[PDB]
Amino acid sequence: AADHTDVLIVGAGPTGLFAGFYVGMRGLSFRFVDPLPEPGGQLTALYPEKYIYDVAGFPKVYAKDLVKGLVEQVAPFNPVYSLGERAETLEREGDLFKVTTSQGNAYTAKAVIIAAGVGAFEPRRIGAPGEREFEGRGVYYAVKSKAEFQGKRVLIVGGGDSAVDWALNLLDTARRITLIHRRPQFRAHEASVKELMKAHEEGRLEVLTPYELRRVEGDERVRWAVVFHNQTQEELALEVDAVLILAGYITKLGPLANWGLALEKNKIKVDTTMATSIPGVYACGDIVTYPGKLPLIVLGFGEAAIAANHAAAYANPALKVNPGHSSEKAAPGT
Amino acid sequence: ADHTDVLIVGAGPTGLFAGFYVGMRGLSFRFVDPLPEPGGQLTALYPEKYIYDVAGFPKVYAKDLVKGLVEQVAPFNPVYSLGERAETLEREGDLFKVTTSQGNAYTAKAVIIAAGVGAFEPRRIGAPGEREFEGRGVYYAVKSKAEFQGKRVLIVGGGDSAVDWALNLLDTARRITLIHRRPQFRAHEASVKELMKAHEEGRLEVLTPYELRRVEGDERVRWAVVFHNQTQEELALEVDAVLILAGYITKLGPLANWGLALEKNKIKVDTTMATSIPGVYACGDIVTYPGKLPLIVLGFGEAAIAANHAAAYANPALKVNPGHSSEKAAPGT
Ligand SMILES: Cc1cc2nc3c(=O)[nH]c(=O)nc-3n(C[C@H](O)[C@H](O)[C@H](O)COP(=O)(O)OP(=O)(O)OC[C@H]3O[C@@H](n4cnc5c(N)ncnc54)[C@H](O)[C@@H]3O)c2cc1C
Ligand SMILES: Cc1cc2nc3c(=O)[nH]c(=O)nc-3n(C[C@H](O)[C@H](O)[C@H](O)COP(=O)(O)OP(=O)(O)OC[C@H]3O[C@@H](n4cnc5c(N)ncnc54)[C@H](O)[C@@H]3O)c2cc1C
Repeated sequence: AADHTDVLIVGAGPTGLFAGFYVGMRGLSFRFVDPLPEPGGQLTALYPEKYIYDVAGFPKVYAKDLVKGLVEQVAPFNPVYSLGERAETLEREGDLFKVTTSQGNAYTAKAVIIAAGVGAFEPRRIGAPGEREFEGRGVYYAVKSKAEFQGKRVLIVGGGDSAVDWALNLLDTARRITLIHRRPQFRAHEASVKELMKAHEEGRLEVLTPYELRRVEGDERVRWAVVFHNQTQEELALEVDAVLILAGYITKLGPLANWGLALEKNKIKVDTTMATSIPGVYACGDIVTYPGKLPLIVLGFGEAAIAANHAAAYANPALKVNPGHSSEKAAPGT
Repeated sequence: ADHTDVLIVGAGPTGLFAGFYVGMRGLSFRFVDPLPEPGGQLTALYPEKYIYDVAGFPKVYAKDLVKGLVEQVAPFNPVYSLGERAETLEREGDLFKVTTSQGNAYTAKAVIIAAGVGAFEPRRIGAPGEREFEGRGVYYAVKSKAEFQGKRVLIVGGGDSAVDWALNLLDTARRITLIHRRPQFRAHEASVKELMKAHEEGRLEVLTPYELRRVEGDERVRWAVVFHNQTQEELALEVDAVLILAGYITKLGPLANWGLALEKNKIKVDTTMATSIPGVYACGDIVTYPGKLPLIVLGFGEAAIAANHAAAYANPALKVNPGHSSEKAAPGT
């Protein structure tokens, strides 16, 4: 896979999404690359269920709903979402930039916007014997396709908003679902939770709390999983074909430290036009640093607007940086 | 009271958000703006239009974004000192003193300048008698309908404001005469059609392209002279009121006398949004730096930076970084 776009954006968190929106507003093509399986960054991975109060114009808005808003806002420009992939290398070849992903893919772009946040997200492991051994052979950390779980007996581990959703989404395809969580309350939206417990009572699936994963067993592939009551230590052996670990994602500075960027305390140094030390490469959001920089969504959006328009002008010299009043233009997409 | 921790010049979108954040840091604040309502350019210039590049809003009417910001600021009991313009900015020890066009004097520990492109003020025609009878028959806004109940009114202007009020006073005034210096009105198309319908029905006089020559009166307005700006033909109209709704203009004005380091009428700021004067921060269209763009979304970011740094300036016990709002109590309680 070597697709090309005018601009490639590292990170599909809130700032990356808005940057993509503006790149789209300037008439350019753009691709989002992020190891997280969906858009939203920290909002989606760490607190989708919580209200945010300091985003301009929203007296109150759920992190999950803000993401939905941003996704819908970028949609008219038909973005290319290359999620589930981490940007490993950033190289310049002639008039283009080449980025190779953790999936072996090689995308190119005329300009690059780095909205990497505090680092690349990756599934957190449970640490149970057999978990690591059977990864790829019955142990999963993401659902790439529901067919992968067709007629399968599945054990889902997790208590976050993501585990709740996948348990429900799979009732549609899995033979049997069993979900364990270390405590009674889930950190997911109340409605979704009520929907899950309803399915439990209906016998559509099985929810066990407070339970944790002791170990995964198999031969050539997963055959069983042993879970345990974290208080009484009583164990339960479940016959399963797959173990879907959805215990959240964690961040690591990662690859971006190897791109030859001017950094300061693991943050990307930028001037006021959001340009990094490398020409044609811009940044915005939690990943940048400058005097007065605050790790806030509201500032991240403003930084994205700046990065996107300067990157746009860099990728297409026929464009001025200032975009003009959106209110005086045709609705996005036309 | 007369004092607040921070005084914010301008109640536009960036001023409002800056106010919100100062509030979030537990400080008192006051907005000073000649406009009677908050909103700045969105309120004064394009309230009915959809905005598409405000983060998180696939589309939002300018007027609605303003009401969202006002509701967002509300819980921190803002002091809305609207209807007055900041004329002077002085510092006495550890206080900043601001006197307004209304003779008032306000004080604060820190100031945020969110002046946009200048102070808004109704556009004047410049006709003899216009300024003379202002407040005695000549108006630049509609306080209420009863103000024009049963009166003969000459309305001047060709935008949404002039057209809407001419239509909205038809059942209030004894007679309305609407004039505009251009042949065509430039208000919403639906409004223009309604105006033409009312005119065709004989509900009011509409004269274009006409202008105000002069306003006459004794202790109040009694007559007005208007003229066709092509044929130069004049017409004397017997009226009890002259309602001028010809739009707004902005004036850098007093801001050029505050001692701030400017650059082409714009306030120079560093990345923390501090101006050349310690204790004075700025944000929005009024500031300048490489890469600055006249966008609302960027103005909000600049306002967050100025509000938090201004707050730390007013209360040195506060850390500039406010921390996550989502991990604190909802605004207000
Ligand atoms: C619990 C919590 C509560 C918060 N509450 C608030 C609040 O109320 N208000 C507020 O303003 N802020 C809040 N924040 C901060 C806010 O979440 C961040 O400011 C915001 O997420 C930054 O957005 P971003 O797009 O810059 O980066 P992020 O959302 O962090 O997204 C960066 C993305 O880029 C990806 N990425 C990184 N490196 C690579 C690579 N090499 N290749 C590909 N992809 C990569 C990541 O996987 C990630 O998805 C909170 C944070 C937390 C943890
Ligand atoms: C999608 C989009 C569409 C846009 N469309 C338009 C458009 O159609 N037309 C347009 O003109 N702009 C447009 N803009 C620009 C936008 O309106 C401005 O960027 C924004 O209004 C700036 O906000 P502000 O708070 O900095 O200042 P402003 O909204 O200009 O507000 C400044 C306020 O401070 C007050 N003030 C100034 N000096 C003083 C003083 N000395 N004492 C007291 N009060 C004072 C003013 O009276 C005013 O109310 C658009 C922007 C975007 C992102």
